Amino acid sequence: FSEKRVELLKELSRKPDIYERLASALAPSIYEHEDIKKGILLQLFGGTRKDFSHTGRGKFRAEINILLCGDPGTSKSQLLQYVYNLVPRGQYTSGKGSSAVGLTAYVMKDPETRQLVLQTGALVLSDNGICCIDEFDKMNESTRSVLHEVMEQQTLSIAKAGIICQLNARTSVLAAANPIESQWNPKKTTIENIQLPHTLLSRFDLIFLLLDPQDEAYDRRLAHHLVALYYQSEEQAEEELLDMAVLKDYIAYAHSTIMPRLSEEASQALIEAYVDMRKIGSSRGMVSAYPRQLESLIRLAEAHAKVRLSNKVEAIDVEEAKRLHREALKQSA
Amino acid sequence: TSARTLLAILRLSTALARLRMVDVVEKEDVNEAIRLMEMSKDSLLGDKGQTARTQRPADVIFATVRELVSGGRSVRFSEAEQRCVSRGFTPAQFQAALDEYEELNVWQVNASRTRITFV
Repeated sequence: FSEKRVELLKELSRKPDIYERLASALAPSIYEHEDIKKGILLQLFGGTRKDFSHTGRGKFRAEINILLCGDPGTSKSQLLQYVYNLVPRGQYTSGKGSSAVGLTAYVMKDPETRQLVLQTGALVLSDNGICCIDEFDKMNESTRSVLHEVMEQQTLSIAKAGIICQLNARTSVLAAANPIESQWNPKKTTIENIQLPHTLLSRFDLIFLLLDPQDEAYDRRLAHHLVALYYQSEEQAEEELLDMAVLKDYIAYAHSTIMPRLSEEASQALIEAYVDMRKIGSSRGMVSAYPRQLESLIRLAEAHAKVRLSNKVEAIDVEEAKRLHREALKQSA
Repeated sequence: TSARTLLAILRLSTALARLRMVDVVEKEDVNEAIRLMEMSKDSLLGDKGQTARTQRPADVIFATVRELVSGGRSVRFSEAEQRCVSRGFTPAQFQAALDEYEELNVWQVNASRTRITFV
């Protein structure tokens, strides 16, 4: 790192439009649908990990887990291969092509060293980064069971075949589900559409769904955009959009310099906002009574203040955390 | 029809522009591209989607009078002809078309046929 690039990142932090310019850079084709990829930008930051070993709770993850759903090919074809070539800490793997125990750290015979040594996988090497994995709607049954402690307990405890080993690998994992008919059914609620159990969908933070309305005016703002950039070569990409060399250097500085934390005024809004989101009803009923969404709400406030380059969290970033969670409710209802 | 078929239309635009040894596209490469699409979707069924319309010599005449009913009631007979002769409607067929609807009780005229008012 040099001083010829850190000063340019500090001048953009004071601008109130840095959060909107960086969110639109991840959409090189689709004009709308910005709320889907809006939460992905905050996934790379996550938040500063804290320690509480003096109270009996040492391990604690501050990473954000985003949940997606839609047609694997319509609008999710570019959101699964673009976060792999730019981010160096990305590991791509297949769900159905790989085994359940083969993805993590399993046990395999080795007569060369005369000892049952362990083997690596894919998500166990991308620590403090981002993992890439597709096909979550038709994944293996045995693979869904081992995910109850990886992204939840942050401790892969595998004690079988006389092998006592507890891995401490943790990595934010994203998913892209799909309905039973790849289309939203207004005749049924959103609970029956998702085939995943209640214990699986509750571990995710936000939730979105790729909707294709049949409105006539909807195509006037989407079909007129892809054709405009279809015949144009490379005479406008580096003119109206910033390069990718700044995004890779913007996240490699705040992850080891700015450690934000909660205060006494901005933390009082998390209690009042938690009670209002409990008595929802109508759709499912009196749900959301777990410390899961309360813990995920704190991670959203730490990620918004990390992009602003400020350790002090005010009441402005708290109002922006609940706004992203409010849009996720109207999307799945 | 979703976003998967949107990019397929632009793909067929270059299949015909490269056959004439040119680097531009014309209207011929667009009409012929959608011609194979309409023929393929009709072959997936058991019939062909067509239409039926009879060129009535008094169908567009009643639609022209509708432009004056929504604006006023006492429409002048000489003023209503200021828009019929613009496109190219013959005035001889208008005299024989008034009795086709006045007989079926639609509007009414006077003795001199100079006052028309929508009832």
